[PDB]
Amino acid sequence: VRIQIWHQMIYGHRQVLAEALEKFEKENPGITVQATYRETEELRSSFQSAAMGGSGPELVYGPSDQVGPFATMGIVRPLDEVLGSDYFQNFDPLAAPVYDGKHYMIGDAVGNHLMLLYNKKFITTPPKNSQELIELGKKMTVDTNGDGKIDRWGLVFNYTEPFFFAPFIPAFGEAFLKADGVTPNLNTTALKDTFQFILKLRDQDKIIPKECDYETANALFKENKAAMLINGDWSWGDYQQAKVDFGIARIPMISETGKWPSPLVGTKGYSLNANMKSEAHYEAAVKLLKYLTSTPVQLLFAEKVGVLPSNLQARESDIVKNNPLLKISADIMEVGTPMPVTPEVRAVWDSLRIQYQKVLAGSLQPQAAAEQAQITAEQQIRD
Ligand SMILES: OC[C@H]1O[C@H](O[C@H]2[C@H](O)[C@@H](O)[C@@H](O[C@H]3[C@H](O)[C@@H](O)[C@@H](O)O[C@@H]3CO)O[C@@H]2CO)[C@H](O)[C@@H](O)[C@@H]1O
Ligand SMILES: [Pt+2]
Ligand SMILES: [Pt+2]
Ligand SMILES: [Pt+2]
Ligand SMILES: [Pt+2]
Ligand SMILES: [Pt+2]
Repeated sequence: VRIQIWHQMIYGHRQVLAEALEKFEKENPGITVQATYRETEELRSSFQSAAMGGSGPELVYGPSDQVGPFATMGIVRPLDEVLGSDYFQNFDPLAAPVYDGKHYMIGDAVGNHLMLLYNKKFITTPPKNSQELIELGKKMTVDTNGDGKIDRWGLVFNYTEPFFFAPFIPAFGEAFLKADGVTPNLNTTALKDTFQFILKLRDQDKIIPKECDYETANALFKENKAAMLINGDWSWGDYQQAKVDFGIARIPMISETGKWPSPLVGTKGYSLNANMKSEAHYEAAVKLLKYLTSTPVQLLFAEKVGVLPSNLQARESDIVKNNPLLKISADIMEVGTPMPVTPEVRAVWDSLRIQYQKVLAGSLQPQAAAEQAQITAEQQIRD
């Protein structure tokens, strides 16, 4: 039997997946696995389309907020009866977020959180607040030839993508989701102020590039052309392989409010397709799911890309205890908030991306964009 896993794992993590899958096939004659990478957004939409069309991979792996849409569309299986209740108590609850009273996902790590990264070639002591961040960022933005072309940037990040400006929203005021976990809270001063804060970094302080997608920020940091970066724990392994001597820190506190930007903390994990071609495909998928969440595989990731296992006993390993990032990483997660997973969050992300793209393109003022983010999110939820 040949089964499939579709995932959104970055280079360093999918290298580890390949090693784990090679061992799985060696230990399970009769089962082979086809893995397919899709970027996070395309993974969600392509899994939804394939599974609604009656097909799709046996296993799908991605961020925990895909639980809401996948579960409400009936395209993934509840895992409680598959794995048993005693299974889930062995993991950090952040790795198995509950939705509608059931477990639809089990993650192999905990984190998925954004932070400040800094290149120790340039910075030894990271900024602790936004005023320091801007002052240092200006000193670290340099045009060697005085030709208007910037050679090194003070700060880079994928600031068009809503995940990357989400931490600032609660530091400027209200969270972007109300307490009920389903009502958008986007027509707020906090979102307007977040929009304006990043516009100021780009256009007034001029410490971030005018165009900076994920790969551009990634390359600039690897190439010693960005002193500071905002990125997630999924990126640690690839900067280590690229021989960047980096430190990590909280995204700096907003000076005007005294509040730490709050990263979303959660997991990326496995779900089982409601569609299974046969009993043999299902049994093989369950075997693979148990293997890829087993402590030997979690510690392989912990060893090679430096992330925190979801299994609680696995955290007693020397691999975890001796990782110099994990203590500061815990201090970063301490001011985070849990990733919401209800389907309403999907409407929030999609509305935020549409509106901030228009702001950054210069056609919509920040206040109007926050107002229309709320209206559009509510309409998408109604639909
Ligand atoms: O911006 C809205 C978007 O936010 C969330 O997506 C983030 C993922 O949760 C997060 O893991 C990260 O994705 C990275 C992958 O984990 C990594 O393997 C590699 O592929 O780089 C990715 C970043 O480029 O960042 C994304 C945001 O880009 C949320 O889960 C989404 O549902 C939401 O649409
Ligand atoms: Pt939806
Ligand atoms: Pt659907
Ligand atoms: Pt401070
Ligand atoms: Pt927490
Ligand atoms: Pt929905």
